[PDB]
Parts: sequence; C-alpha cells; structure tokens
Amino acid sequence: EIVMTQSPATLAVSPGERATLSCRASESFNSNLAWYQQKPGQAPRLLIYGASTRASDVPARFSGSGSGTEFTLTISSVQSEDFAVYYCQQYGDWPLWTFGQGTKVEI
Amino acid sequence: EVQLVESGGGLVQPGGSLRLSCAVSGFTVSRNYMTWARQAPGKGPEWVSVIYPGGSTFYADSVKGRFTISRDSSKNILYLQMNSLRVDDTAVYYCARDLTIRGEASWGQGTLVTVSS
Amino acid sequence: NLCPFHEVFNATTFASVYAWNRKRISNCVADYSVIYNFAPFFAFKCYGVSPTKLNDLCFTNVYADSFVIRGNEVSQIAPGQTGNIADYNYKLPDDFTGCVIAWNSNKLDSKPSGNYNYLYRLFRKSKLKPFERDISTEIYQAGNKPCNGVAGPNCYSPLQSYGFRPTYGVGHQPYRVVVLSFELLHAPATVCGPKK
Repeated sequence: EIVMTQSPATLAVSPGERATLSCRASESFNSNLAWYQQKPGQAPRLLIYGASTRASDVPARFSGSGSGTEFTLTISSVQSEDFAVYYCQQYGDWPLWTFGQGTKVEI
Repeated sequence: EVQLVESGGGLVQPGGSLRLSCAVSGFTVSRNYMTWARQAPGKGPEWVSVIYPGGSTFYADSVKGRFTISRDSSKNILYLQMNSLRVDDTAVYYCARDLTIRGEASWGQGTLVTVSS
Repeated sequence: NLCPFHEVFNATTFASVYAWNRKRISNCVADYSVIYNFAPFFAFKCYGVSPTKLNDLCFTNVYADSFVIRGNEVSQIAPGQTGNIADYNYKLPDDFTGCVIAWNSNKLDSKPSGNYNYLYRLFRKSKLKPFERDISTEIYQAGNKPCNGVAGPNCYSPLQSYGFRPTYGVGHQPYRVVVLSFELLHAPATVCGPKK
C-alpha cells in the first residue's frame, strides 16, 4: 500500500512564527489526505480533511495545500499550544489508511 | 458530544487472549464504520480492523486470522477479541468512528496493551 | 438481426454505479468478438463459463450493465466478495455465470477540474440483496435522533462523489465496468453466435 513520509522530523519554530510542514507519498492517490494533530497523552484529532479543507472547530491558521504526491501544511502563527505531533494520513482506500511517522513541533 | 471509552487493557503473556470493550455514547455502533486503530509507542497509528454498518469486517495483513471484531447494538458496544498475541502487538488501541471523507473523525481515549514475559 | 453490443460498450456517459442500468438483450445473433477486439481490458474475469467457448453456447437471456468505479474497486465485482461497492451498490450472486469485463477509461471521464457526475453509495442500513438497485437519496440516520430531512449532525447524505481527475494513480482513475449475465433455463434458446 501507500507509504507516507513527512519531513523534517524535528521542526522547531519559536511561538508566533510561520511553520511549514511537508508530507510525501510513495505513489499518487485520489487527493484524499488528512492532517492530524496529536498532543502527548491524547488521541489524534482531525485538523485538515481533503488536503485543502479544514474541519469543524479548527482555527483558521491551519491550511493544507498541495496535490499529487507533495502535500504541505502551513500554520499562520503558532501560539503556545500548537506544539504537538502532526501526521499525514491517506484515506485513498477509505476506510483503509496509513499514517505518517511524526513531525513534532518543538518550541 | 461523541465519546468513546476503551476498556480491557492490561498485561498478558504472549500467545494469550484479551477482550477489548468500547463503550460508545453519542450515536449507534451498528450504523457506522468502526475502526480499531493501533499506535505503537514510537511511531504513528496504524489500522488493525474495521467493521462496516452492514456487517462486513476487514482486518490488517499483520493481524488477519487472529483478531475478531464484533458489535452489540443492544448496549452500543464494540468488542475486539485478541488471540495468539505476540510481543509485537504492545501498543495503545483506539476506537474510531472514522468518517474521514465527511470531515468528522472521533477517536477514543485508548487503552494500553502490553505483551511481555 | 445483429446484436446491440457496440451500443453497450461504445456508449458515452456510463451510468454511475449506484444507479446502474440493465440492458437486457434478446432476439439477436450475438457475436462475442466485437467485445474481445475493443481496447486492452484491465480485467476479463469470466465466472461460470469459459470465455473461449462463449461463441458456441446459446442462452435464454443475457443482461449487460454499465458502471464507472475506482480502479481498486473492480476487484469487488465478483461472487462472494464484500466491500463498499459490492455491499451497497452492486451485489453479484454466489452462483454467477458471466463475465466482469472492465476498461481503464481515463481520457473520457476525469475532467481536469474534477468529474463530480459519478456518485457511489457508501451508507446503507443493510447489505444489498444480489441483483438489486437502490436509487434513494433519503438522509442516512447514522446517529440516534431522527433526521426528518435535514442533513444535520449524525444525518448524512448516502451518495458520495468520486471526484475523478486526470492526475490520480492507476488504481484510482475512472474504470468503466460492463458485466454480462447469462441465464439458461427451460425457455427456448434465443441468443448465440453463428456457431451452434
């Protein structure tokens, strides 16, 4: 199946500054990518679905973009709480999916 | 307010059996796609099993023929039966009403399953 | 009286899988060679009969269907298989006697902006009985509270758009599927090729 790798694995950005994540897919899938945020000791939470659409209760700072095999998550300004592990899931064969590996954002 | 509570985690010797219960409040477990995701303590979560709102069940390649996923609409509970457990399957297990295409994904708190000797 | 097989295959705008259209064929001299000489097929699985002898047997009635499904979902069009296509959209019987011809048509469908004319049902109370069609847009009651028409929380529309576009992978491009079903019974034989 599709294997998904996200880099860099140790992104570090000071609060209030732009952070540019990136995910990469082994093959091309049907534009079904989701961005998940997981704080330590908590379950993953939907942040972006469809690789370009935000979910409910999601702040406007998060924005997904890119198509094909290169997908990018952009945060307008991290504020003291968006420091968690971000994953790129591919539901191209929904309900079957594979996650990323981790893009922990350190202060 | 969709809530999912896992139970049945603990320590079991390799080759044992373990039944994981999932109390779901907010909707019906017999009318939604339910997935049993598994996250290792060092990498991203991986899918293990899924049940359709019709009755069809699918399992992951690494777990096929060992785990049995069941549902109880009378008490709105999702069950996962654990057979021939290995040291590999030490992880944290989550329930998920996936529905990722519609932009509504709810994941349970999750429970720790540890297999060691 | 030739057989209308070119109007089943070489037909524009195949119906979506949730509303496949039957094209019952009768009173013809069907030659199963225009089928074989039409494009490189992605899958030519024939269940119950030998495709090399299809030009000899006479049946009583042959049906043809027209789909547009994902590339990875063509494996679900087979007896005794489950999924999201073979459970809520098109259920083949367990004693099927026919063929599961499927193309890889991507240059006709999949507009650059996105083809949203193809819809498939992913929500249903129960699995489809074999050879049944469910054209219904009632809101699926995925929760506990009644929906009463509105598409609110825990109240979803069953049909979902494939959204094809000419950039997806080989396994996700549009795939036209035509399945031929043969029934033979006590009625006199009507449909076969020139060879008897």
